Amino acid sequence: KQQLLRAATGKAILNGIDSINKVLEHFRRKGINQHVQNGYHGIVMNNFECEPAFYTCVEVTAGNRLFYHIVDSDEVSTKILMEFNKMNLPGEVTFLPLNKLDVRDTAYPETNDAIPMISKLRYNPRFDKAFKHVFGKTLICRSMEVSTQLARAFTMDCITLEGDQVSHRGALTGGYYDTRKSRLELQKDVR
Amino acid sequence: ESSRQQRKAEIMESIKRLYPGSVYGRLIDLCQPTQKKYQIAVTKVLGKNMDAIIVDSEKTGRDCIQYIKEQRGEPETFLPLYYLEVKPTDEKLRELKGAKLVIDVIRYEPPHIKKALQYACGNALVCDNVEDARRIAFGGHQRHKTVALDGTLFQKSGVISGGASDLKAKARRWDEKAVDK
Repeated sequence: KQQLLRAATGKAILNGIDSINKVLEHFRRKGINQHVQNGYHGIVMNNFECEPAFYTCVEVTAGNRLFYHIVDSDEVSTKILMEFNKMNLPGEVTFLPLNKLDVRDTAYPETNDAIPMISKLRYNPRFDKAFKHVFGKTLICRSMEVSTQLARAFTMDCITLEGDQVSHRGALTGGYYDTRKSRLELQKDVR
Repeated sequence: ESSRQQRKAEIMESIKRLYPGSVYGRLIDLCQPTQKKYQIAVTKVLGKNMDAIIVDSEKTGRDCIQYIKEQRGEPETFLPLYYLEVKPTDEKLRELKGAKLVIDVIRYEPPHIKKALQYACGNALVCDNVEDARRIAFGGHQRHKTVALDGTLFQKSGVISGGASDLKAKARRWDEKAVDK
């Protein structure tokens, strides 16, 4: 079932997800902090869709940011975390707080050689600042050589469809990437 | 199993042989938190860059990725010291009460590793507690990137993160690298 998605995720990553649900359940047993649950909107990967031509570069771009937690506020964020650590729970958790996110527009150069990754994702406009934060800085580029030039000249990360990365500051990432089913594809099946 | 760890170690030794004086090691091999109490904060701020491979040039990084790809090795991030786009540390931030620059609490041995630490640390600040960290980060229209000792991180973007137990376990790597020498 949906446990196929869990098997692809990695227990270190699942730890934070389970622990966050431990905190929420605990708040529910004490009848406190209903605003925390009401302001918890789940992880990035559970709140967008894209065509399968983009699975590899989207998933490589996000990395563990697919498991960032979209929440209403810094209030929701810190209350969960304070309890998370009080209970000495395992995992790491990152929050995208809608009331505090501050995202910067940058100059996409209009070219067939590179297109914005953000406009290839389908998501609820209420989470725009969350998706702009994760994806608004990356272009999908036609080749490593184009990636090299555009990431050098502009303030955008470049990634090829095959997953090679050039950061706008010079960081280079690459290696062998499987033909296994993407985490994104497995999520597509449970949605 | 930890075959993943041994296999990245084989790749690393291979590329070191291929490009002799051009591959320096992982960032964790090349610097250390100066005092025990800052190890979790340094661990959190450095993040995945602890395992970035530091190299001289963009060509070395590209050749190394090509090697890894041919061998079907797992992806790695390469930081070419002489090509990274970095700005000097904002020393005025040392005047903020309740905060230290994260880069000020890291020592590093080849002086040129400074450039990788400027890339990885920037103007991040470390604070004693979560309340201090939140006040200094979010208190101004000009935000700061701050991290408390338990690893709770406040970013300029408004992102908040943590997980004290996982970060404690990760920070145990520093004393192991020191032993290794």
